[PDB]
Amino acid sequence: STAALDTALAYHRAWTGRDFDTAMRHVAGGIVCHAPAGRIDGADAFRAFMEPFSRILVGSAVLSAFGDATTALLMYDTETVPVPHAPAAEHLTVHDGRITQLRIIFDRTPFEQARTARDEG
Amino acid sequence: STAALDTALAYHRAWTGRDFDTAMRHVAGGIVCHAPAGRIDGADAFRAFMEPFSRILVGSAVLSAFGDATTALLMYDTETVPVPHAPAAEHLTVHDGRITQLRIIFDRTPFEQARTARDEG
Repeated sequence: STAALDTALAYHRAWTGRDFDTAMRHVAGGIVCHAPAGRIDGADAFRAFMEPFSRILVGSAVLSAFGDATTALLMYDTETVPVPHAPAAEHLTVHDGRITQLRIIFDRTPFEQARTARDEG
Repeated sequence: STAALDTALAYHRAWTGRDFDTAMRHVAGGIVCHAPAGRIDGADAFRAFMEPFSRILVGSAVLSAFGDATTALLMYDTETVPVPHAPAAEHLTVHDGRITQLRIIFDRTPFEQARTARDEG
């Protein structure tokens, strides 16, 4: 069974393509997201986090992706204006086609450095 | 085939247990490592990066791990003194029992925040 990975990649494709209503089809109402800045609960808060993220992306590529019947693990590169390469990894739990847990890891430092450098000159 | 994942987890176990000579058995002489601060080439430079890292770890747990014949993907939590939880994800390429490429993602921000806060009071 490929179910969880198929859901993870369908979500990822829609999210990176800024087709958010489609991406949110794959998100459980009670999703728990653990992200570098902290914990997010519920599809509404999740959307408020994911949507601005997708809109700073200007390219991406999946580097590695695996899963089984209920979990998936993937790593992808992203391109942004301030940071040329900002790779991320995600661990997803999926039940009946919906992501119920999502842990995402990426390095915030390059963004903070770009943002402080711009703002102080 | 589980070869790449078996190598990845054997490396991980030894590295987190501070058994570095054993961990380095699983590292190719010409390893290419892509880490948050940049690219590292060769087992000597890799050791100079991994060893100090292991020695700030005071606990860890594998959250997810998958692989096939030549690549593996894993995500693990770590505990440190300045940062209670610093999870990382690794994408490994493995040939004939040796890691020849390693991309690792973790968020440097909490460390930098702890380090600046300590040093300025």
